[PDB]
Amino acid sequence: KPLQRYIPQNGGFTWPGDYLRLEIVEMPKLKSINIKKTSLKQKINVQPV
Amino acid sequence: EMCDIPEILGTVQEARQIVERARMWRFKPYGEVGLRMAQDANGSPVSLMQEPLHYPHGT
Amino acid sequence: NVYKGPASIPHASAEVFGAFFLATNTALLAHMFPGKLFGSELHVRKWDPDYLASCCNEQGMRREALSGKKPNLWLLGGGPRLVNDSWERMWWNNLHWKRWKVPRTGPAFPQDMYWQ
Amino acid sequence: LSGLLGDIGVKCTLAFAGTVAAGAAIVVPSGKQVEAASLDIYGRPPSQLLPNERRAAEFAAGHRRWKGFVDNSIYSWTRTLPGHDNPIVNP
Amino acid sequence: FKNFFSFSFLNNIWSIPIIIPDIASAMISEVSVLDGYFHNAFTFLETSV
Amino acid sequence: DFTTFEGLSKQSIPHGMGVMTFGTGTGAGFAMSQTRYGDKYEGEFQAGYAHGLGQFTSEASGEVYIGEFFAGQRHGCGMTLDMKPYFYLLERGVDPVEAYRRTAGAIMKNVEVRTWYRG
Amino acid sequence: SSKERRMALEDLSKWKIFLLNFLLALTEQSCIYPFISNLSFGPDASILE
Ligand SMILES: CCCCCCCCCCCC
Ligand SMILES: CCCCCCCCCCCC
Repeated sequence: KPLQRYIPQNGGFTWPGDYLRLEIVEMPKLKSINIKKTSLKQKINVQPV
Repeated sequence: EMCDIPEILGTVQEARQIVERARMWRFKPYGEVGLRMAQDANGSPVSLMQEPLHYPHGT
Repeated sequence: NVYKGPASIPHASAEVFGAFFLATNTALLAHMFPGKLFGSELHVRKWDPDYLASCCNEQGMRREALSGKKPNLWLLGGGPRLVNDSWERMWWNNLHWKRWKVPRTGPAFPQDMYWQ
Repeated sequence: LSGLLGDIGVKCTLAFAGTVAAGAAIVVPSGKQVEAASLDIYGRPPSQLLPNERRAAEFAAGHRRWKGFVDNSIYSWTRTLPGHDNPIVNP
Repeated sequence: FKNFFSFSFLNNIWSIPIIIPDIASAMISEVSVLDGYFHNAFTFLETSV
Repeated sequence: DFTTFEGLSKQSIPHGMGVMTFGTGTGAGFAMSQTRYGDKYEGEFQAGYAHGLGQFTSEASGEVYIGEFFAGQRHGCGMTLDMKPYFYLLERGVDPVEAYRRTAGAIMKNVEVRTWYRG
Repeated sequence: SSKERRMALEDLSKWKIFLLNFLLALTEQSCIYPFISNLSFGPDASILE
């Protein structure tokens, strides 16, 4: 496998302090109102913490 | 086996040589540490005299 | 004798194309061999911009100090930005100028000759 | 000169300039930064704010104006007509 | 465009003053006294001829 | 975390000789509680570890250690000095010669020589 | 130069000739034979010090 190299790199798309907070990650969001029978269309995978 | 005094003295004598030889990589002319950590009293960057061709101010 | 298009629209000769072709080939050949161009080489510039900036700053600071005032240092790229988050953002312009030192000066092609 | 208007590039430049002018006319705030944006987002007068904060307040005011315009002028007109069967992708 | 037209770019900053920190605020770990009579804090009066 | 390293490196890992200055956090295999902001280690590095011969200096506390290191911990013969009073007088506006004259004897008397096993 | 315009020189042509070289002297131009055009008869590295 190609070897990973750990060299720090300089800022891009943001100032050095922060990271990309508003990046979209595919993970379902749960509504507080109970849904009796409705598939989430995306399994939450590993359920336990 | 605990070191005796002559062994400790020799170890320190060689360690000082090692430190002196290692301290020659400390101020790379154009590097991130040199550009970002060499500052004056107010914290502003300073122009270190490390030009390969220019020796200013009678140096 | 042949039409060769209207005279209103400008035409380029063949001498210019030949000169361009020969110039490109000669530039590549001269860049490949530094020491063969009549014993000399080909240089893009005369003085490095950093050298000129350092000399000018030295002279200006000398003149200001001799005049009885605290000398100032002129930065390539721009001055600071009044911010309270991080040190890199405050001095981003000068750092941006200085971070291009190697690409600005050194050539992209290999300096020496291999396989010959 | 109509000769300038004949060329495509001049027409494109004029259209871009007109779009920019309309956008600036409809989104640029005036007096609403200190009144609404600045106090709401920082709770400080705009003058005391850092230069990078005043821009944020102005952007917030402009975005509020843009949303107000797009709701009260375009969407009311285009939504007075109800959902017209809402065509959907069949495949 | 406002900055370009209003001539407000003449207020840009290009120069900063350089102030030498004293030994108290300097790298005290580098300062060392040799023979009890000298030290490594070098400061000569520029060029004197 | 503003930890800085300057020296020889293989691939992308510190390797050979160099100087490392610690900021917030730690590095070079040292424990998280050993270092402070501004401390430095000068000497041999191997596979990112402070392995070999070196010197550890702490400007905040004054501890100076010279000697052997294994992995990221002191292991072998070493010499320890506590130059805290010298730095204390230096930071209070006293010229180096006067501070050295005041605090040379006490520092010289408290020089320690030790053998360390796994720290 | 390729179009080979030839005519008696007027003041405007002479000033164009002057201005071309005046503006060209302010840019970075290719130089042959370095290390000789940079020499100086003094204890310096160039003539600008
Ligand atoms: C050249 C394209 C832009 C020109 C018009 C500028 C629009 C903003 C003007 C604001 C005036 C208060
Ligand atoms: C490129 C934008 C700034 C150009 C300014 C050039 C002249 C600066 C003079 C400053 C005098 C205080």
